Amino acid sequence: SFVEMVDNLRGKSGQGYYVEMTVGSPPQTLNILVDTGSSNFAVGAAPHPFLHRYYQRQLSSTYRDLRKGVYVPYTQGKWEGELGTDLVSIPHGPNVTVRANIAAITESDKFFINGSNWEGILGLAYAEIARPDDSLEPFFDSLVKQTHVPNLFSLQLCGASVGGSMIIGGIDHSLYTGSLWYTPIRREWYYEVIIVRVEINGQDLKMDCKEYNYDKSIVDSGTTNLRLPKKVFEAAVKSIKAASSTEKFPDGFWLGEQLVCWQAGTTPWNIFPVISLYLMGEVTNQSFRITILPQQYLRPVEDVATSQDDCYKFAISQSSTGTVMGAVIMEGFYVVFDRARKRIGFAVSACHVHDEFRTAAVEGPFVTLDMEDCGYN
Ligand SMILES: CCCCNC(=O)[C@H](C)C[C@H](O)[C@@H]1C[C@H](C)CCCCCCCC(=O)N[C@@H](C)C(=O)N1
Repeated sequence: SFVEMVDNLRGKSGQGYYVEMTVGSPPQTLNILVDTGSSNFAVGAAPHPFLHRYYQRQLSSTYRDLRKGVYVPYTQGKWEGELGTDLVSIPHGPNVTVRANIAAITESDKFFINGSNWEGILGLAYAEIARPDDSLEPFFDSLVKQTHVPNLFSLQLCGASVGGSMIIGGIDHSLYTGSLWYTPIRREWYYEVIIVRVEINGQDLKMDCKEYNYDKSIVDSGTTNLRLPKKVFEAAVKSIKAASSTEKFPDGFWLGEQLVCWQAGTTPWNIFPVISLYLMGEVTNQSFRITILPQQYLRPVEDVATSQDDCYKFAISQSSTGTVMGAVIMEGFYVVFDRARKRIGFAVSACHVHDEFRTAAVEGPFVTLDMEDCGYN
């Protein structure tokens, strides 16, 4: 019955993917951003200039107050609100209703996005990073505990105004090609993984692999960019600059501050390298790789002035809290969050954006010694 969940995600480029949900009795319809980088379910519950609608607790006969405040800070944006519970369902999801924790957002800062079309957030990671503490059961944990929905979900994020699929409770084999390759979930808090090697156009970065996971490496559908630790970010930019040196860039480009343009249909894709991220595999000394095309990390932006050119922003940015494999990474793949088996699977997506001479790929097996030493402690 997973066909009913195909294409249940929508969004605007760079503003997150959202799924339709209902909260309360009678059901109140809201668009909810799907965020594997957090663990709180929260909805706008008060007027806001960027919200077209919001959760009205007074209108729901099943709302229960928890008499507890909550605050959640993200990499960018934060909100505070009032905790409670209510009945929740997903129209284009499993035919079930659960009572879940809901944070009613009463104040926020740089969280809601003007014209994004979403009014709340669905944190899909584990209780350990839920606020105020890990006793606030996350939505998916409630879903699994109260229903027969199996303990896994998959995300197919399709780039260029954006769409995709969140298959709740399973894997839809019509959505990917080739084989699924699995990497262990290192610890159940974020969806934390271990990167064991990085190559750019086939050349190893030759860094200590701990640098790739310095702090941690996570998979986050709610982050646009590929975010890399300082040292790794500098090495990658140096390599990408060198490969594309024949062209001129405002250099504010490499910081994401300025966009670059080219005459329509003349973008020199060939001069931007592919990036291969090798992930720890399921068996001893085995890994696999996922390869990213420049069409993934050069995010297209509509030039509001002379719509005569193809303009792009550099979607690789520096981090101080570890690697984040955001939408730039996920959009090329079908990603399985196999919570039951503590693993994350990657396969080439059926909605992969590919050029004419290169192809995004998930390839294995590879042999990699001492993968355990790549995790940071
Ligand atoms: C409290 C512990 C959990 C905290 N988790 C996080 O902060 C994760 C890593 C980031 C979240 O996914 C947050 C989620 C944000 C609020 C909402 C999504 C907005 C759409 C895309 C916005 C552009 C973007 O790329 N935002 C990143 C920087 C971001 O902060 N992402």
